[PDB]
Amino acid sequence: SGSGEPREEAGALGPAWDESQLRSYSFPTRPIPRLSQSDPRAEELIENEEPVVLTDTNLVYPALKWDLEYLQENIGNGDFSVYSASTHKFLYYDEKKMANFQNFKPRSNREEMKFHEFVEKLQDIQQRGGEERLYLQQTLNDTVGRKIVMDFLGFNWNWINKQQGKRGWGQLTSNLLLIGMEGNVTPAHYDEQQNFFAQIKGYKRCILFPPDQFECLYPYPVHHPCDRQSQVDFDNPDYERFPNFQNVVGYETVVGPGDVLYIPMYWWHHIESLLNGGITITVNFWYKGAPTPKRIEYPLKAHQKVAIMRNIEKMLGEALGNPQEVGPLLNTMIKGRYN
Amino acid sequence: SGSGEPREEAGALGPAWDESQLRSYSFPTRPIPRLSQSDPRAEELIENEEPVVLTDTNLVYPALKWDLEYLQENIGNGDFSVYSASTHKFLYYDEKKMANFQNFKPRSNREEMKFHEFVEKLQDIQQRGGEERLYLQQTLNDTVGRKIVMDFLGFNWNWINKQQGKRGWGQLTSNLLLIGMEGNVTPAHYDEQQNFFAQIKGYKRCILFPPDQFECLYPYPVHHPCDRQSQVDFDNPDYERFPNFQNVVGYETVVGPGDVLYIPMYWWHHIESLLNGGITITVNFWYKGAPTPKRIEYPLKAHQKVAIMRNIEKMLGEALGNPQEVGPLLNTMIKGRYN
Ligand SMILES: CN(C)NC(=O)CCC(=O)O
Ligand SMILES: CN(C)NC(=O)CCC(=O)O
Ligand SMILES: [Zn+2]
Ligand SMILES: [Zn+2]
Repeated sequence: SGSGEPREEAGALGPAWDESQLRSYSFPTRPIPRLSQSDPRAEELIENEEPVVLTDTNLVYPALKWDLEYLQENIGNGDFSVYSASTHKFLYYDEKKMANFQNFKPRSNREEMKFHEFVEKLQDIQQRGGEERLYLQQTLNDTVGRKIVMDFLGFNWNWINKQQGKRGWGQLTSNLLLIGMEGNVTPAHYDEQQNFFAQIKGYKRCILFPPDQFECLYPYPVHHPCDRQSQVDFDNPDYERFPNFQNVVGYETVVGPGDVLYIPMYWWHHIESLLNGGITITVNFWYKGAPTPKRIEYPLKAHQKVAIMRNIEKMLGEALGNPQEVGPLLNTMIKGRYN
Repeated sequence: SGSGEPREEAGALGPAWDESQLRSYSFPTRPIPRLSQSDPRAEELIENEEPVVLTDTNLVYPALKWDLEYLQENIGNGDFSVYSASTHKFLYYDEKKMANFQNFKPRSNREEMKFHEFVEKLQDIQQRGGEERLYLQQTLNDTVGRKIVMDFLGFNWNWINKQQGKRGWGQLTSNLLLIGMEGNVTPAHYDEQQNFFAQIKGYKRCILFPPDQFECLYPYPVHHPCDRQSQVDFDNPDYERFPNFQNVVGYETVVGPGDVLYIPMYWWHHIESLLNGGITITVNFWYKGAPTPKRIEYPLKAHQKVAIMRNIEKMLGEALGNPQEVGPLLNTMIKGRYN
């Protein structure tokens, strides 16, 4: 199923989106349940760290009116982080980690600019028929226009705050504002925080994979710049290197204006902006997860095992004095002994 | 080379031992240097944690006179740990670790007895032509006959103590008394302590492999009862499972009455009692190695890397709550990511 049968906009405006807009992949997916926030099922899902789309939080209600003209006019003047890509797949690398891998070259460069500048480039490419794609990802801080700040004050903080309280998560780390061109893709990867993905303008197709599918997704070495990202190219999966990618099953859904997707921590997610569907705008909120209990309980959850693996890689890297030696030692350790 | 050309006993008593007495193996070996304790080269070797045979310490001079009759008469009455084997290869397992692996069966059982009892069994088998082989391994404590205690007091403690002092090792953990039948084999493995192997009666062929040959020797999982032992059968090496066993190079030597073999910590050693060479007697002394420095220094030594691997296996086993899950997690961790 996945996104399944497209929702119909009220007033007979027709199907919000349709199939030809989604990209094609090798794996099967099932739908993430779209529920009402009042629905006890949703709170259960969140409590159990399973994804769910909430259709009625009103979380970013004030922002549903945002668009580029509005944002330009009222977002004020400040530098916005903007990324560029040669193709539809945006490549993110952690700059602090580049020292560890010399044979790494940036394929998706960051550029700091002013909203009007980013808007100019966007409009320009549209007219100039450029190959290029752009993505604006900027954390929001109190430097924004008065109107935007008022809009922010209008968010349903009461609801997001209650969620944080009930589940015992840590304080709200931050929120990021995301504006991207249609067809843009943020390749599968996972975060270690609990995320609330609130859609504002346009539709984004969100594909999630649970933590227990770690074997099928082949993340980069922890010391690699692309740590937490899948090495597998969903457009041309290499089965010889990533054999278990053939056993992967995603959870799929398409979020639109007013929807909030709870992405549990450690859950893989692949996100794409619908083809020919125009510009997209999202505001993502995230919380550090609740801290681990004193005496752990078995069976362990899959994400704890993932945490365990991450930790061994980090320590091994620190102990040897080089991250490059991690793989060789681990192989020496496994070969003919555990495999 | 290895043992090379057999030493000649004084008074033209002829060759102490000869080739037909050594077992046949697939790998090449070179000789461990036999030096005088006065030789500065020996102290250098020991300082550098490289094996060496000292021909003149007089370490167990008083014991050179030991034999079974003498030991029976004077060793007093106490229980001695004695192991039995179906074949020439003695199998040692760590009993505390058996809970972790159910599909493990003892193939070399321990039996507590009295010296005269062990001597009886030995003599009996000799007459009865038994298939069986026996090995007496007992730590020595002040329960021994007065004569034996006097003999002990006669050891060149001054020399062994000076060795311990100069090198910064910890206190002498203990010493073990080893009496075995000719042809007996203690399969390759390593200890984490610094050992001084002092030969008393008979000849033992000692084959050592440095720590850096860990990949070629394939030790059992740390949680396995046979932890620290090579999984490879030197009599029938399985190259499909242990491919790098074909790259293994040992250091060889045959120790006789009066010789002391320094076996550095973490160094693999394979020890056999010469065929048809009669009974063997050895006293092994060991020290915990010097403690690790505050700020480590790179490059790391091979034994530190081995220590690192051991530690990761232990921790992983404790973290998961089962030692059986170690291998699966490590594979998940390596596959398509580091290999
Ligand atoms: C932080 N994470 C949940 N958020 C994302 O990955 C957003 C990616 C995007 O929407 O393109
Ligand atoms: C403790 N280790 C050095 N000693 C041994 O392995 C003795 C084995 C034996 O000589 O059979
Ligand atoms: Zn993410
Ligand atoms: Zn040993």
